[PDB]
Amino acid sequence: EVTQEDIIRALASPLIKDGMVDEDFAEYVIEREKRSPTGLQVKGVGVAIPHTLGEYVRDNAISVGILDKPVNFEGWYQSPDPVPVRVVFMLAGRTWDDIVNVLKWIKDVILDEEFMKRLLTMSDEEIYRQIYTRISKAPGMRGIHFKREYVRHLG
Amino acid sequence: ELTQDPAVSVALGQTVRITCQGDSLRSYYASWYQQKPGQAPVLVIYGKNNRPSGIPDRFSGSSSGNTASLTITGAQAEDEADYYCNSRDSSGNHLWVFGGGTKLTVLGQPKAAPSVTLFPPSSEELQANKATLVCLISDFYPGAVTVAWKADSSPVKAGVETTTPSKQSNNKYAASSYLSLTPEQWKSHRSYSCQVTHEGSTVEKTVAPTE
Amino acid sequence: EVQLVESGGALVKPGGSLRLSCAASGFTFSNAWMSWVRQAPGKGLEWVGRIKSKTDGGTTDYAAPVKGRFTISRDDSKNTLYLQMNSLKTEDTAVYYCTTVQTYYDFWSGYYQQHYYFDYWGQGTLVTVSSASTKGPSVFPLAPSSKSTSGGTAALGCLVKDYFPEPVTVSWNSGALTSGVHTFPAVLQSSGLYSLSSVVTVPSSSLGTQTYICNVNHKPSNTKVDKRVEPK
Repeated sequence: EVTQEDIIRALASPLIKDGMVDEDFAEYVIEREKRSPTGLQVKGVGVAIPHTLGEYVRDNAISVGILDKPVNFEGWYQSPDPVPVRVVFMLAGRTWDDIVNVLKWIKDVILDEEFMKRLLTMSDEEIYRQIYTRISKAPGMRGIHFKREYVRHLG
Repeated sequence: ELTQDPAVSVALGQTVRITCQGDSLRSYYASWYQQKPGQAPVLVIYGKNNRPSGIPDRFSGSSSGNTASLTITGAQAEDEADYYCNSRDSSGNHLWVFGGGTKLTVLGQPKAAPSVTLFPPSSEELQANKATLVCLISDFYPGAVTVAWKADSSPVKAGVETTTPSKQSNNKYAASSYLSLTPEQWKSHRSYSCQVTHEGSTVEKTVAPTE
Repeated sequence: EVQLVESGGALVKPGGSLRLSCAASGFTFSNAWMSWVRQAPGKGLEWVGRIKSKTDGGTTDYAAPVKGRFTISRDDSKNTLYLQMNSLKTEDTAVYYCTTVQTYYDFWSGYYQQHYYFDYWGQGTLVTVSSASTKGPSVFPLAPSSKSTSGGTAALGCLVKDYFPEPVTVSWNSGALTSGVHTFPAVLQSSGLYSLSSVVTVPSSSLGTQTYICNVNHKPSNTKVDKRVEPK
């Protein structure tokens, strides 16, 4: 029932209403998600990182979506089968170095097996608290905005 | 710069490995492109081993040190084309350099005898002071054909323009031969013939001005 | 859905100028890096140049055999890419394609290099740099007789004779009839002019009723001929 475009637009809406991306941002992300897939498989649980290369970006932010039912994403690397994604990290990077820092931080946090197990059961407030604590401890992540309304379940 | 083998042969159904050599490939992935005879290049492999839109899973890419290899497993007749590699050359030489290209030949495919259609000069072309015999050759494999023209029963070299054989849509090959002459020469002889030799076999079509 | 159409291929004297255009559709042209690639007759692919998007500075880069003579510009409002070519030489005679440029980068490797590639290519337009003069084609019918049919099928075509330079495209019935159509590669006659033929295989029981028309398009002379092939 939940498509890729629905996920992209739902994760982009709070960034648009808070003034950190332009309106067309989502419409471009979808486009890039067709040409540059962002599907990742980390110990069964799938992860997607939709983002742009700085276009339509006013400030840095993360938008987290927790899919209760997996949605198929084309893999970052080639495979005969796609990736059943349950966790989506919408990335709004203004410069290339910000995008690289956020990508490295996401790579570091998705390998956390217990944290990825907790992400699929905690509420929005607890996910916000955990991700805020993990962002404050990262010296490369600070400068990226993260609010309570940047986390949502899509069931 | 990037270096490729100019020509590479492979048996139908077997696995081929066309390689690209260059120092820059030590720190940059290579992109591979397929160009069928008269068409435009298409992307087949980018990055480590990624395929776009609807490219068959027979195409795979790999990198080992200073070399990059496009691997076609289970070769088919439609793979008989030119393949080009691309990567960032050294540093500030240019920015993107293409390899010299590798011409892939798929050997053992079904052979076919050529179909020969010979058109005499049209009425409109004869109302003008011209006359051209058109010999059209299609649906043959391999793409090797010898054309010989005959007036009545004697060979004719002057006025013959023959194209090199070219691959068509169904992987077959086609070629054409033209014989330009004056309408006074056309009405002079009793017949004209286009002989096509292919794998020792000869197919000859004949036209006559008395028609 | 992504379509790139080149235009501007014509005959140009050595030392002359020429502007090639490429219309883009199916994607946001404003955010796409664009490139020009060229291929000489019987040779390999040669990257001509590249232009970025306005978000990344809109800067332009060219290849060494082109620096100082070629320029690449873009109109994002019209979704159009332009390649201006001055001080042209015979070596510049080639087919020019407009490609879009995408980028790729690793995630797990720890290194984040950007690797650009050309994923969407246009069909290309042919620029011929010669001191000869353009000549339009003469189109004649290759009508099917009762003695040259293949049973239920019959081959009928059009001869496109004495034209220069290339290319010449042929369709049949304004692009509708496509089953069994083959356009042969041209031949360079001794007079420097070109000639080709285009055949279509049709039902033999459809020669007196159906009307067949070959559409010959020769852009270097702005010529279009619609020759109706009649049965005899």
